[PDB]
Amino acid sequence: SRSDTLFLGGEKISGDDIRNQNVLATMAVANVVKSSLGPVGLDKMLVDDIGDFTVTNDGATILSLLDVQHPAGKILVELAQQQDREIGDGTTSVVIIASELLKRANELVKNKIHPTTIITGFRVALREAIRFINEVLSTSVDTKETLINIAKTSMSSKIIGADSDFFSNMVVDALLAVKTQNSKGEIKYPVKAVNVLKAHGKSATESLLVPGYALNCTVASQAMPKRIAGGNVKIACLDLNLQKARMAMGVQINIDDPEQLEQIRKREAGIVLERVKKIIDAGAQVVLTTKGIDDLCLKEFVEAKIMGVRRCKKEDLRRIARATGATLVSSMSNLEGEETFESSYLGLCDEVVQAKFSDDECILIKGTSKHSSSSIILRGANDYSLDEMERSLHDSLSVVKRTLESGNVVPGGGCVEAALNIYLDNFATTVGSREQLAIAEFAAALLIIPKTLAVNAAKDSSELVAKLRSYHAASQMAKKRRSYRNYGLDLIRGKIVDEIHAGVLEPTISKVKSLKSALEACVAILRIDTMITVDPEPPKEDPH
Amino acid sequence: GTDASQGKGQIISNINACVAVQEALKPTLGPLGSDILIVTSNQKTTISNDGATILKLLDVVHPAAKTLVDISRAQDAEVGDGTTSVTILAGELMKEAKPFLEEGISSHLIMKGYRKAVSLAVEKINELAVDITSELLERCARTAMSSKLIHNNADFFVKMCVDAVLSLDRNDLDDKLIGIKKIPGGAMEESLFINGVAFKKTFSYAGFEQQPKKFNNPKILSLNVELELKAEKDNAEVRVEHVEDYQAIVDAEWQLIFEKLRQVEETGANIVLSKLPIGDLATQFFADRNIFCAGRVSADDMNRVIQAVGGSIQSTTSDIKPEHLGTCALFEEMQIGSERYNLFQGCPQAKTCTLLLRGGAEQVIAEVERSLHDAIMIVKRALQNKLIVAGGGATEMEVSKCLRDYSKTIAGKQQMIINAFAKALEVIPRQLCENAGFDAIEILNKLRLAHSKGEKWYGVVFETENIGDNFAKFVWEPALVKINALNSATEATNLILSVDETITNKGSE
Amino acid sequence: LPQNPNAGLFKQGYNSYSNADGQIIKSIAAIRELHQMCLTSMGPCGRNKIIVNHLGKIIITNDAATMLRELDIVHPAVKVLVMATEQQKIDMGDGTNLVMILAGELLNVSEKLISMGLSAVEIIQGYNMARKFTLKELDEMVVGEITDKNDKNELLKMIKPVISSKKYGSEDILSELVSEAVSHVLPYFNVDSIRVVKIMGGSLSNSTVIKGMVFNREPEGHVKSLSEDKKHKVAVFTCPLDIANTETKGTVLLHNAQEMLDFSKGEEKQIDAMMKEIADMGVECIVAGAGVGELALHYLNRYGILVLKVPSKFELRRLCRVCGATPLPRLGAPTPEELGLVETVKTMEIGGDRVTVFKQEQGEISRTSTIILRGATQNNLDDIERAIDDGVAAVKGLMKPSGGKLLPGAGATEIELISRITKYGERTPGLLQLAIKQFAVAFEVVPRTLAETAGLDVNEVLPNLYAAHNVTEPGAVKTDHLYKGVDIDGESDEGVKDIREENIYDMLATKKFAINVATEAATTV
Ligand SMILES: Nc1ncnc2c1ncn2[C@@H]1O[C@@H](COP(=O)(O)OP(=O)(O)O)[C@@H](O)[C@H]1O
Ligand SMILES: Nc1ncnc2c1ncn2[C@@H]1O[C@@H](COP(=O)(O)OP(=O)(O)O)[C@H](O)[C@H]1O
Ligand SMILES: Nc1ncnc2c1ncn2[C@@H]1O[C@H](COP(=O)(O)OP(=O)(O)O)[C@H](O)[C@H]1O
Ligand code: BEF
Ligand code: BEF
Ligand code: BEF
Repeated sequence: SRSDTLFLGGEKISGDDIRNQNVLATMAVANVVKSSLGPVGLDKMLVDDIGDFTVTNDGATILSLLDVQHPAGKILVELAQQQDREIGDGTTSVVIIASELLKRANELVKNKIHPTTIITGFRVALREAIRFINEVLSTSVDTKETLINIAKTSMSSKIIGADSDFFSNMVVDALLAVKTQNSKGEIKYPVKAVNVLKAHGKSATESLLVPGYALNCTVASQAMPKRIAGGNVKIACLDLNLQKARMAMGVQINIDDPEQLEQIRKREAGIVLERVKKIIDAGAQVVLTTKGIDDLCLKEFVEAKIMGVRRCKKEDLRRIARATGATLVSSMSNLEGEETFESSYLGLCDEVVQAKFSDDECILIKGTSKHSSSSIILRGANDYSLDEMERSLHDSLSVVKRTLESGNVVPGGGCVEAALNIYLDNFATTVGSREQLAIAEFAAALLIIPKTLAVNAAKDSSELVAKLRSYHAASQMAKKRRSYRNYGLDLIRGKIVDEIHAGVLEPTISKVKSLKSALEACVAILRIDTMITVDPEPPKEDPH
Repeated sequence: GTDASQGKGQIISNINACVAVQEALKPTLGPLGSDILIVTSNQKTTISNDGATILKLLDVVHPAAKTLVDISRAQDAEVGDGTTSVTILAGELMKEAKPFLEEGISSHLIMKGYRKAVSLAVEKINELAVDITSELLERCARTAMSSKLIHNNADFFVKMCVDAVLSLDRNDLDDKLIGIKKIPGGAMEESLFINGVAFKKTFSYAGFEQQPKKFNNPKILSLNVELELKAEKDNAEVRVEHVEDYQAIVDAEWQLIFEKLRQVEETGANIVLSKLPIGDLATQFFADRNIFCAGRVSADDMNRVIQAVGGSIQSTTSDIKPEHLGTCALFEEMQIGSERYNLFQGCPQAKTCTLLLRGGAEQVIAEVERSLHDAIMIVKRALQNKLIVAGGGATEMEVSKCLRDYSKTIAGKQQMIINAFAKALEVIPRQLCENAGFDAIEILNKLRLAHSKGEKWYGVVFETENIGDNFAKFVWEPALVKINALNSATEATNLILSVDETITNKGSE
Repeated sequence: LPQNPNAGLFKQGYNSYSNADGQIIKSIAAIRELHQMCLTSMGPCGRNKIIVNHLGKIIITNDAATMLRELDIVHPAVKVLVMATEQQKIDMGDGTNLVMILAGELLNVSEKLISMGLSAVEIIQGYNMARKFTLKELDEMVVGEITDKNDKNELLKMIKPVISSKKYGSEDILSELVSEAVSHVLPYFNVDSIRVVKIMGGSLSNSTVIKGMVFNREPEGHVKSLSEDKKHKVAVFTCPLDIANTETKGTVLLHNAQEMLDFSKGEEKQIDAMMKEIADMGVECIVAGAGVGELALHYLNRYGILVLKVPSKFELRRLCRVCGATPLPRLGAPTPEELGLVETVKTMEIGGDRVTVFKQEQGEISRTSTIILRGATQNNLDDIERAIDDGVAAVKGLMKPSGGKLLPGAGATEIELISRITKYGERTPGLLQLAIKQFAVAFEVVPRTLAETAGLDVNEVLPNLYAAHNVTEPGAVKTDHLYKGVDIDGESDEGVKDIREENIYDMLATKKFAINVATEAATTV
């Protein structure tokens, strides 16, 4: 035995046991969320071991709440949160593909295949797989009509699926209508998105979109107006923190002979108000700071009937000022010598009304100089849902962005993942020999998804998938069209149906970034045969 | 780390956990719903029928059960009357919708099947609509008063509430400007309703008792300042290099104190309310101006007096203006016996409305305001939305016989869903009868016949014998309530119906 | 600081009270727990669940009355519906699932009625008045020609469905052995005589049925036993073969040499004397049932006589009823009117085990027979004897007139009943209408339960059956091995009538007890 090194707490598994422990560890994190995907799929609830719950159908967020014990599992969790960065949706699915790739890969080396051969069998099947995407996604460049379809397909297999068509547009419209920027000669929609809130209580369907931002804040002093509308309003996003003023540190104050301690006491406050007025004198319809206004400096912004908001969200006053044409001012001084302020700093909106939403109230900002402001204020039964409703939002808004930032889209619904299944094996198997058996499993591993889309329905679905096969295989082989292929799964009603004929549609990007990373993960684990795991640092527990 | 229950084997534990919470609210319904004495921690001990407080001070372990107890307050804020009912509906809504889960194809066919429900039902809930004059609101405000221990004096409160609502006085009335003192003792009919602000503020002017007990035509100044020797905000230190610059500094202290009130009396003030206490020196220099001064007033309070009086709160007296002083009729600090209290009322067109109550122990009083709020609020619900619904569970039975009609008129395998939603709404009046039975069941079919060809209204009385007719009876629940109560009841179940697995640990990683 | 609610009325140690309505909601679910576990068990195309004894033994069955037999429950309410199935398996072989299935469902559907507004007393009378109508209606819903019992013709037709229910797929071959072992009992008949003996080795399809019981034992007398004969006449008796031992106090005393020198001989004398006496009678085989003496065993081996070791007191009987002889205490004094002829008493070995047999009869033909079940799994071979005992109980009912009345099983009847029971409540004034329309839909179990087993979309199977009231027999059912809904008449599939009646009664009886109780005062430890 051994001696080897080093125990205790430091151990290592070898060859078979690892290649297995790795696969088990992957099917683990995988098989949990293998129910989620597909319209037929459901949501789950995770317990904060302190009672607190959290209902969610998202695969990414769901795996995070799992805790990811072990290297192989956490590796998938890491691959998950990658997908949101690429896309935003499909996290639930990407994990599956990967897991299935290992599952099968190992089931090959368990057949004494050897990993090197396999790791290439994917390396190739992957490239050719994208080469087939070149035939599928391209036809999906031309087909606002098909944008509401993509935003809708991002609703199914989700809570907001029941109100899909309704929120399908609330999603599209804010980004399409009011959310466009431009940096260094590039046009793109907010990959950081547009403020979205949640309204406790109220109706499901009645989630109010807004023709402006929805800064979540309350009026500084009650004495201020609760609304200032009409047209051409004076907005001011001032991060000056115009509250008070204390001596500059390191600049101590020792007085004498006076009898002048008072001659500057007020002078400390004066310089504050002097700057406050200098700004109020340029517009001051509404003032929005980040640091906050002071009681002794609110009375001044109050008497003038100027709405003032104490300490706002810095990430907001930016997006707000960018739409109203204003300029989020940092320091008062502008060149030297300057106080200063210029009416050229203020913004341009229509209404600044502080609305109400069930025991709560937030200030809205409707209309802007540049018409780019959108804020969707959800509203449902409990926080437990109103939050998850947002998850379907953050995960659907994305699917659109990625789409509108890449002309190419793809017929989802198990369609693509079905064509590849037939296409590579029937047509990839030119090399043959052993490498063939590898490519094969790489294609077979793809069916994993279409399968679960069906198994999600209690009813025997072994056949519904069998049909999706013969159909898709029909595009070429075997033994001027009209092309009889391109169909897909209609989970809602059993039997195949053309997906393009339906609202269903997933961005090509998503079908790539996920197909690609699912491989690297798989590979990286294939190369594994020994996991040395050394114990951490124990407590001193010194007998002396 | 831990296990997890999934599938139907768990889907159930979600439902029966839902029904579980509602089971503890059946007694509470308007008619003879008996008060529940709930002992809580720390040493809190409440008693009433107000759902969003009988459940609030009642903790629950399960997830589903924790979603229900949430809809309670999820509803109370929105309208603020459908406390007891929303839970009772949300729950029963799943019980009669469960056997359609397994026997039904999926949990998602039921989802879509519920939309066509809430949509249609909200419609039927709009058919039975009434118009509010905006005196006559006293007719509806009676109903909120009726369940709780306000019935004994149903009249006295309805007025005390629509009056408080009346004062403010904005398109939207914020009950944040409607303080509610609750003095112990006297008689429940002794619960006046001042048109100003009541303060536990004892004999103002802590220097001496010289300041006027009350003043006719007071010209108030409400300040957030400190009114005491200000200290250098910028960390300053003194250096007495001189020999008698010590006495001169000591003077500079009492000086600024005088210069302080000096420019505050210039507004011809005869009474000042400072959020912060005042130094004895500045307590005297102004005292010779026969002006009253009360300090330690709460931040929120000095906002009620901000609308009552009319003067605007201002900081740094130097820049004081004539538009800062106010006009209120009097300030009399009558003793509540053993404990003082400064009252301040009057002023035309004033929003603030502090309605002091009376009766029994501090706890008795509590449950009074507790239900009083249910009143005050129930009138705003009807005021912001001027239209009402046929109460008495009639509205409920209506959407039940209406949906039920839609049942057969549906060609699909998801028919068994709309049906469920219907059957569950009949249960809304069910307890109304079961709380005054025996027996609830016989009266059920009675309303079904009446609704069919007995016109929309006509529900169950809470007297109660049984069947009646609400428009005649005089129990009309503001549509706004019933609207959202049903909506809150259906959607939460839908989210919960969407669940098929429960994990028992968190990273949060 | 406080607080704490005192205790309203005290008692001893700890006791558990249960408000009746709350208990009904609560205990109706406990019941419901074992329901979803018994649903998947009933019917052929179903499933079997393993159970590990409190002693560690492993058990697998399809039978629901056994699932509970091996199950240690706690719920006093569930205890009832368990006592039901168990209190039936003994009286009537099959039908143990229709017990739980109905019972559970009856409770399940009664809930709706209890919640609507009804009362337990109202609910009871409701269901009850249905049990009297459902029992009678069925007494005529038969239409299944009460076939007369002869040979294997009618037997195999009935004994199959009783078997194809759990051990599906071996229906044919299985029941074959059953009916086989049956027709070896010349027709009042005793069910108990057909014993079963399973021995490991080969596949189940290699099992056989011999006219006579099998002994997993070797012939005594060592290498002096024949272990192979031809048409030998046997003689079985209990009393110990050895010397006549003193039942009471008794020893052996000797005074003089002549005594000792002869006492040793005296034994030898009596020994041979007793033996040869019984041997001359033509006795070709002595089946010892109690005690064997080596002292006198010296004799029996030499002439050429077999000797079957002493079985169990209860096994001697079923044996004797094969040979034709009769047991007789005390040694010697054999009576030819008490002797019996046995065809063959050879020593064959299956699975490599020394075994003696009574297989085949020229011959007198045994009155009791045993089935030899070869298999590969201790567990399966056990849940095969069960599917057999079920059959042996089905032939026990057909043997007692006039229970030999067939009936459209396979859900057929359990579906027609749906409507037939509806009409009764459809035309009976009062509040009891509801309590009846419920008892009706309660029978939705058997229908759906069959469909859900095969993956059949239950939402189609039910509607189809409703359309198919055909009344041809029916004439209407569901076979998991086809498309849409199958036809009972065709498959020759019909469940014996009386079994269904017993099931439909014991359930409506048990379900009523559970409904009847209002408060449950359970103790502790
Ligand atoms: N074609 C069929 N032949 C025999 N039985 C069938 C057939 N189709 C369905 N079955 C079901 O198999 C039997 C019931 O299963 P079983 O486990 O034996 O319940 P139980 O033993 O309590 O009667 C039938 O009475 C019937 O409901
Ligand atoms: N209506 C549909 N029918 C069949 N497959 C669909 C349908 N809609 C989407 N899919 C495919 O299966 C989905 C699985 O759900 P997924 O997006 O992974 O989780 P979520 O939608 O909750 O973010 C894919 O997004 C998609 O390619
Ligand atoms: N006497 C009554 N009979 C029937 N319904 C009533 C009666 N009184 C009030 N209601 C309506 O039923 C509602 C639901 O109950 P809720 O006010 O939420 O809690 P609670 O009824 O216990 O005060 C309201 O009380 C009311 O609009
Ligand atoms: F796939 Be989704 F984003 F959960
Ligand atoms: F609970 Be009720 F509304 F007073
Ligand atoms: F279920 Be039966 F009794 F085999």
